[PDB]
Amino acid sequence: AEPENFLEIEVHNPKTHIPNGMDSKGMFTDYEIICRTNLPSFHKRVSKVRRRYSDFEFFRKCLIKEISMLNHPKVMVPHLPGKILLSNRFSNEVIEERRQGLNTWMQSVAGHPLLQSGSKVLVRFIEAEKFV
Repeated sequence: AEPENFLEIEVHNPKTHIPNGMDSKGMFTDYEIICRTNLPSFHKRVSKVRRRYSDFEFFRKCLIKEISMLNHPKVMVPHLPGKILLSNRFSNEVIEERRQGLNTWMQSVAGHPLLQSGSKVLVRFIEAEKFV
């Protein structure tokens, strides 16, 4: 075991799911989050999950609420990038911009010492097959 705590995380592998049937789920895109860590708050070393941009939005709301409960009225969570949309949500432009933005955002959030030690939502967002 590594003597020091560590958390590696990346958001990549964006995928737009094309419907094949007239009754299949509506077209949508999600991103893969890959994380490796030895933090005591986590339950396994490697986690690989997929998340829609809306999952990140829900996560931010949940995280901000948990932080206030953890009594950290000064900790601030950055804006989620790529919220505004003036281009087709399924264009490579938008998806790549979201991928890059989400990657940077996730490393910033998951990299915060206080969230690493006391945030339960952070762990669930990274580990659960389905966030909800």
